[PDB]
Amino acid sequence: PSGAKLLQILNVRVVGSGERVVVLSHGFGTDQSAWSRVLPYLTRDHRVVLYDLVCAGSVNPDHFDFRRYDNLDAYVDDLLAILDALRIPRCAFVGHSVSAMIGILASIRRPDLFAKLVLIGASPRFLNDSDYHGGFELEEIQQVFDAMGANYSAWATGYAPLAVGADVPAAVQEFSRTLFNMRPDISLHVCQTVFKTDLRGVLGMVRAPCVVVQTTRDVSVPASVAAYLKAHLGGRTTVEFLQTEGHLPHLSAPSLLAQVLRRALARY
Ligand SMILES: *C(O)(O)[C@H](C)[C@@H](O)C=O
Repeated sequence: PSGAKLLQILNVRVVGSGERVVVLSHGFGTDQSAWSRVLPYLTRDHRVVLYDLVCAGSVNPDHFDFRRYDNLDAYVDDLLAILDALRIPRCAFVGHSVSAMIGILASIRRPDLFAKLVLIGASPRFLNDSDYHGGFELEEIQQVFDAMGANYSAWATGYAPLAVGADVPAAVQEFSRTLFNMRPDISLHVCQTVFKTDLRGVLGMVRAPCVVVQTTRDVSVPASVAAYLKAHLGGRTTVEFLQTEGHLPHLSAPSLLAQVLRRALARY
């Protein structure tokens, strides 16, 4: 619905400066504050655009239109509206988890706009299929969805340490803070939307060069998924391995992740 309104509603911030513009797009259970530790490594060299997904706890939940956001294309529309409102013609995009999915879709809709993709904790499909290992079974996610409805607080308390992976208490506390900030119904709806999404068929339509960041264990992304993305993404793709584990390296290992981001965003 907007330039100015949307910029306010989604907490859009532009920091740093440079000819190289970089958009940082957070994942489920967090907001843009997840990038706070890596941000100082980018703002000397880059103009950084940060924003909150509509489902973030830091956005007023009465903006969340359940009908509209029952597919990821609606989230892509927001991203493209923001970039158009800021008059940005070209950028690199760093997306975590659901935002990696959003980045892939957005790079296909507007190949002129996305010069490079950096995908963290990324998967094209979480559910297993005939000759495809996503990491999840239908009955498993059914139980997760039930837990989310029956006792959101208990679910979130259990999930936070598993998502962080490594024993980094401060990161668990931080992810828990934002996860508890999400409205329980919106959280469930986002999860349901993600688990219905299957990007496999469109990966070859991506034209941008892509860096897939792989940690040594991610509860939501089997190791074989990074290799799948490398084999099927349509642009020049590399897989960069972090020497630690987790689904949220920007929270748990920000200095290590920053090394990869600086190298990936050097030229595009
Ligand atoms: C991500 O966390 O956004 C991802 C889609 C997966 O974690 C589940 O939603």
